[PDB]
Amino acid sequence: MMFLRQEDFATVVRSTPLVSLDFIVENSRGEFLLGKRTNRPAQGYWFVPGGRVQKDETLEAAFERLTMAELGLRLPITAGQFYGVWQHFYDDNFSGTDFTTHYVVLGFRFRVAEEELLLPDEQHDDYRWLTPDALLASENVHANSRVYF
Amino acid sequence: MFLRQEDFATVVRSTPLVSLDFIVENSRGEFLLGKRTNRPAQGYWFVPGGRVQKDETLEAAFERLTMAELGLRLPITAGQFYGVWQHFYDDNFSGTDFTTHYVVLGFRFRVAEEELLLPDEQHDDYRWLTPDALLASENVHANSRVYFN
Ligand SMILES: Nc1nc2c(ncn2[C@@H]2O[C@H](COP(=O)(O)OP(=O)(O)O[C@H]3O[C@H](CO)[C@@H](O)[C@H](O)[C@@H]3O)[C@@H](O)[C@H]2O)c(=O)[nH]1
Ligand SMILES: Nc1nc2c(ncn2[C@@H]2O[C@H](COP(=O)(O)OP(=O)(O)O[C@H]3O[C@H](CO)[C@@H](O)[C@H](O)[C@@H]3O)[C@@H](O)[C@H]2O)c(=O)[nH]1
Ligand SMILES: [Ca+2]
Ligand SMILES: [Ca+2]
Repeated sequence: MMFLRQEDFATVVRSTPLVSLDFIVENSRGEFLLGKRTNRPAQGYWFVPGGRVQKDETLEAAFERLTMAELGLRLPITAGQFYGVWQHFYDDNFSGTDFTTHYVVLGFRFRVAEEELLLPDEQHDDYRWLTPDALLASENVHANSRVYF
Repeated sequence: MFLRQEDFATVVRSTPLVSLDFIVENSRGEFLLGKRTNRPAQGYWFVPGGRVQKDETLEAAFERLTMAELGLRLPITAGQFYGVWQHFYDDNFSGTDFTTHYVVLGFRFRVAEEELLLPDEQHDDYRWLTPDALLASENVHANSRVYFN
């Protein structure tokens, strides 16, 4: 009912906007975390960690599930600074190139201690901590992440 | 993308809707509520608002929805962003067999009553209510009352 069967997720992505939380994650030196995405959309691009909110899931609960899933560290929504509403449009989707993906995105910024994360490998094949100037200069960082800086 | 009934049902069953709610003020410090004829929140006084469609920008949705809800097209620049809210209902647009979930973007703006053309498709009556009056009535849905808390 929350994590959908692929068939139902496909209908959802084809038919309506997804709602996601994007995390602008700072370290103690003022650098920010980007992961190199292994899944579509934005496959192969460096992107901020984040993910979609599920059916009947509160934003408070989603924030905890997603920080744990993306960073290996569960944080409460009270730790985040609301960072605006954004919109991400991609010509492809998780399953291929047959339809587009649309996210309405809630940004949240917060600082962590790098040593306390347990970065997972399911959705990203590499992670880097970059300065705003550095990430803004690279076309390998997706435009939808660059705009946060 | 106005979905056929089958796919709207699958969408509502499976994922949050994204909507814009309008906190609309007149020249008397009163706010517009309509008595809803559709589920969810059927039969309650509620602020005007509606869902964002697939591949529709928030800017375009604001124009479409102000026109559809108020009879007057307004650009998103007319609205003052008024938070992210979450509405959970035990019923849905076509029955009582599954729940509806909205992630909601609120917008506040003032209008001249004589410039609106209030439609009758989704509401059977409209009133401009003071915060005190709307807070004192259980016929105003809790999800609208909280905008004035
Ligand atoms: N079967 C199934 N798969 C799902 C579901 N929800 C997500 N997935 C898949 O599970 C993986 C993790 O999904 P998320 O972490 O929720 O979303 P995401 O696609 O990483 O979203 C992030 O990246 C986008 C593209 O860069 C961003 O635009 C977005 O805001 C967010 O940061 C992805 O492979 C996604 O396709 C579901 O209900 N069912
Ligand atoms: N078939 C179909 N029907 C749709 C679709 N989108 C909306 N509808 C239906 O078309 C009508 C108008 O839709 P909206 O204005 O988008 O939604 P809503 O029912 O008004 O939602 C508003 O009220 C909720 C309950 O009070 C609020 O919680 C919400 O934020 C918003 O103000 C409603 O009968 C709704 O069920 C679609 O893609 N396909
Ligand atoms: Ca993710
Ligand atoms: Ca409506």
